[PDB]
Amino acid sequence: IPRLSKVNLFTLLSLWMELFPAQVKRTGLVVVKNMKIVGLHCSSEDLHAGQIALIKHGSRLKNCDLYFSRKPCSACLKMIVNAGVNRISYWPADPEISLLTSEDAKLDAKAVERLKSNSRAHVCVLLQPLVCYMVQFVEETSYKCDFIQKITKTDFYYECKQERIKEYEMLFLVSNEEMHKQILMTIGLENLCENPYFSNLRQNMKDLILLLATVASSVPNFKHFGFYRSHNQSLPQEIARHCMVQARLLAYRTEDHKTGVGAVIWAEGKSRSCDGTGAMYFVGCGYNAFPVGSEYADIRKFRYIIHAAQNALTFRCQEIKPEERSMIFVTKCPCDECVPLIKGAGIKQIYAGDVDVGKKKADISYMRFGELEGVSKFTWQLNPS
Amino acid sequence: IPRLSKVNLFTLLSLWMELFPAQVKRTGLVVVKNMKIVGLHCSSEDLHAGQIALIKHGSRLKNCDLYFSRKPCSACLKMIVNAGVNRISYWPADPEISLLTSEDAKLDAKAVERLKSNSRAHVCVLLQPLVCYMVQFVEETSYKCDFIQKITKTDFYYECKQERIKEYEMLFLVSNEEMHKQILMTIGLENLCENPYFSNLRQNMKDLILLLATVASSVPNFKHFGFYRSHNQSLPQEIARHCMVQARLLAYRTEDHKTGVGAVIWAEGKSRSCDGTGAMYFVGCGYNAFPVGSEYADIRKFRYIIHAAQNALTFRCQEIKPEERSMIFVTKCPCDECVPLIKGAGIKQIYAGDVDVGKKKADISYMRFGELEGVSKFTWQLNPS
Amino acid sequence: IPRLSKVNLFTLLSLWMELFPAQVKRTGLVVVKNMKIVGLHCSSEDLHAGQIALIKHGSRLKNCDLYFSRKPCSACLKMIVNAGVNRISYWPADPEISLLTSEDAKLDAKAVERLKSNSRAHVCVLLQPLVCYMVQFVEETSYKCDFIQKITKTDFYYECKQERIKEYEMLFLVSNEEMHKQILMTIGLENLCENPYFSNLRQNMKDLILLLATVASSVPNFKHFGFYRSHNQSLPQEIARHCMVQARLLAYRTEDHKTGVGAVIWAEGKSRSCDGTGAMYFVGCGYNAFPVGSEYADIRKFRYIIHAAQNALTFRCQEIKPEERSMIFVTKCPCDECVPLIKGAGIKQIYAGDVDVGKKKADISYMRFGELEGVSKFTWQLNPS
Ligand SMILES: [Zn+2]
Ligand SMILES: [Zn+2]
Ligand SMILES: [Zn+2]
Ligand SMILES: [Zn+2]
Ligand SMILES: [Zn+2]
Ligand SMILES: [Zn+2]
Repeated sequence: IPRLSKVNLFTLLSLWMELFPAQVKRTGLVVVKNMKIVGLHCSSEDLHAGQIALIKHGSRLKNCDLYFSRKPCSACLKMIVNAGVNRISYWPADPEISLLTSEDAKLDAKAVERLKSNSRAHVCVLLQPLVCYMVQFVEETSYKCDFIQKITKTDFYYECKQERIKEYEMLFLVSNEEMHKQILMTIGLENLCENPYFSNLRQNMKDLILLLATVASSVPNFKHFGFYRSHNQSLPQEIARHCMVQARLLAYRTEDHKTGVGAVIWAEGKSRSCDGTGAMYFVGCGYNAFPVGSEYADIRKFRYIIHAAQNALTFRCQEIKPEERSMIFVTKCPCDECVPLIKGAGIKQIYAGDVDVGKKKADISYMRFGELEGVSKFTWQLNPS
Repeated sequence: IPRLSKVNLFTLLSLWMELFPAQVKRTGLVVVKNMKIVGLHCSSEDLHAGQIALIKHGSRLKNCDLYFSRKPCSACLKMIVNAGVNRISYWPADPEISLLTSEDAKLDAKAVERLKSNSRAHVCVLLQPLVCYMVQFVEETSYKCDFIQKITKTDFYYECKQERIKEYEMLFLVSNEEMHKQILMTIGLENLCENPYFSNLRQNMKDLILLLATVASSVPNFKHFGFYRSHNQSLPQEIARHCMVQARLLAYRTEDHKTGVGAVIWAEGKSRSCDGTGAMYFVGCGYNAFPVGSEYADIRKFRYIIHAAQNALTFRCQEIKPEERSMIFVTKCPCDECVPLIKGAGIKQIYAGDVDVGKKKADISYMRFGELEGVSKFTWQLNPS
Repeated sequence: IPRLSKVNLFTLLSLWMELFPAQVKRTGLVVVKNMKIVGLHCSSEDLHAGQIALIKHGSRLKNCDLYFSRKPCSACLKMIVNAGVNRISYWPADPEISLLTSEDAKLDAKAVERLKSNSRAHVCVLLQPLVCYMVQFVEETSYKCDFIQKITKTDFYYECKQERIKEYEMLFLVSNEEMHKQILMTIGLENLCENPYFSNLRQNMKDLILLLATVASSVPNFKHFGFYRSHNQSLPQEIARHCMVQARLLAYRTEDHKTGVGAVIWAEGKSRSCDGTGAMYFVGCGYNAFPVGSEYADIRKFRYIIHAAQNALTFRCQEIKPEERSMIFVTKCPCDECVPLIKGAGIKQIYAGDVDVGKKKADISYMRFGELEGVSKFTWQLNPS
């Protein structure tokens, strides 16, 4: 199956992070250490994503890859190059200080360019063209996902996808080519305004937004559908849908199996936070893959697949606090091998699609999820109220 | 004096961890990083030791040495090689999925062997023969230890040692040579099924169990003897004895001084835990040794000895939580130089053998232990009740 | 402007840490890792600074630079070379075990020298001479600092400076040359007892104490002046003055800008601690500088300055606990881009000199500090009571 590019996932997550429910525009930020996600941040009303990551990580930002949905300002860029980040990837549409409003906006962008010149860190654009079948593969698997088939069992998806397309190009894309060229002049991307580089960048950006709208619509705000019980209190539906699209994006990094499963872990601290996500903070993410260092990565072969929940718990940037409410979002029903790990790790809530619940396959089982105690299970369904 | 090897200590601690008081058999696990113990785990009713270590450490298992009392199954092995462990050492008697019950047990064992082929991590048997005088040295020093002499001052030890030999041979050894050969073939140890390698492995296994039964009997469940006050509530006697044997095993890594002292630090979390040890979790361990990076390691020379308690507090894998109940188990009375460190570190309880309490020797003193306030002191003695 | 060197700052901070308000003399200790301060410790009634740092850091002392205000004893030195420190710097005066009282004191010093010979770590005197204009620059800028100018608005400073010179010379310097030679004879500094090395060491020692007495007097205990509101409860005035002199010393590491700003972050844990500072523990420190790894460090150029508060929050050795009271001490009023960072980081209290509060300069503003909510602001002023 086609696999989402590893830097394209980080670019897509930063765009999705900007859409996290809550002159200067909101920015999503993905912090990546050792090519593993260690931070998912969004701008707040008071602080920018780059300044939030400095508070959250500080000197731990050393040798980290930062993926911005908007080019960071001079104040943000100086603080992260001071922290020691190596790569700063940004989505080249409109920076933090909007250029579509200003003399100050151009001045700040000009100061960013000369800060980049006099610095070791690399401020660049790391979005890649997708595989020829990648968009169609995501579009087909978004029909077949748990959350869309659940609604079907009880045409709508295509309508929902089209509205997300119009909304997301309105936010992440500059429709007017002349405005985009002026932005690329201002943010030091002069090499990308000459064809075919201008058209290639614009088509690559539109392809990534089309894929993002496809994935976001696969967990849609359709009717009263949401995550309900089937602490014990559920997350807000807008937040729960957002974290499931995160896990769904992670599910497209799977290439070792025919079906991609994605998992993301989020926790809610019992205190005020500076992040735009609020008390919500990222814990860990993972997808279905083979063990790192194994020959499979380079009886059925599925037995050695590391599941999405296992990878999320393995490469976690934060510890699970017993006092805090922690959530794991799995694109499928957690299996008989993953449920004990989730309960053992202390995760309070499970948000998953229970299409395969109670099923016993040849090499995987989903029997322990139905009879799970001590962990709140929220599944995609109509509101019981 | 004869010194226990590091791998032999780690192998013995994994066997001892399986005996931690609480088709698939229980497994003890020792996690070692940079030749320092960072985790002492045992299998629980719900999770295996390998799965527990993934929850406890996760990506921190990278380049960690894992010592299993039983060969881990395919689910455990794939997760730890995915985590990044380099060397997996197991006791070659009976794996997690018991082969003495099965087609599934053999099938899982065969799947483990081709993970070892298709992976970077090393699944080996780091078991070594003991020194010629090591067993006799341990047996002699077990007479002279504080806990045996405390009972003597108030023939029994040899009887206690003999029962542990029968019990531990029945648990960690395959007495029948034919079943042991079948296990070794099934777990990919065909090179150890031919003499003299078969006899050498079995004799070395029996030597390690005989030493383990000697050490375990030195802190015996004899009469009403235990650790009593002489938070503030004591540990369960079975747990306290187990942690003292851990420290006693660490005491045999000492070679810089004629007398070996061992210390281990354990704490109780105020929440549910997935480990087979329950809320108990390992904090740090150490023994009497010279400073690392000194000519002594490679004015009396004892004043340069780093004591067991100091080494335990130095190379601690966990921080001491003020809200938690933390315990240190010292094979002897803590000295006037270690008691301030234990109190300063915030350790709530001290379990020790106070044979030398109130004594002023040349390079060591034991006056501050008797007059210590703010720390609970539990010593080996008869129950005052 | 003249700039204080790193080793001289660490040496001066260790001497200042000895003066932290609360046979064997009190010792201040600075723990430095990767040229960043990760620990500010002082001796307590029960424990020494070297033993406290072992409790505070343990194995994290590996490859750490330890700066002592007095030469550590044999017990302290063995534990820190065992922990793995790569360099021990001490103030070449009366050591931890005072030699001005003793056969035991001389015996311990001989044991320290023998341990140093048979060990990898370097026990040295990293004291350096100051720049020719360094003392006069500090003396001039101490007139112009916020705290001295605040009192002037509401001759006194020179009198206060002279008493600190007499007090600090009596504490950190050996006035008699004969006793100082005997100390240097005993502590293995035989090469510093011959002129001009003896006179160079003594003159450099007196120069550092004169600079320290100049910085300390710039935040003096003059009349009722202190830090008052203008949790919510203020620190003790002696503690607050001490931490601001720490930040003021950090302000003299600034050379990128004509005016030096320093910031230090301290937190108070809600539990007993072994340190001589009590529940107070060091969090982070910083000064005004250009980003690390930038051409500026090796559109106005001040826009790229990393402020003292931003550097303190970036290179912090501890996290800001929401339940704890955390304090930041800034030598000047925090600017409009540092106040959001301080509030975002969760720092409860700000101690600063609000000379520039409410001022709007070309490239810096101080408008958000006056209208700050949720953070306690304590400024240098007379007691309102
Ligand atoms: Zn910004
Ligand atoms: Zn699974
Ligand atoms: Zn297993
Ligand atoms: Zn001791
Ligand atoms: Zn000392
Ligand atoms: Zn500032």
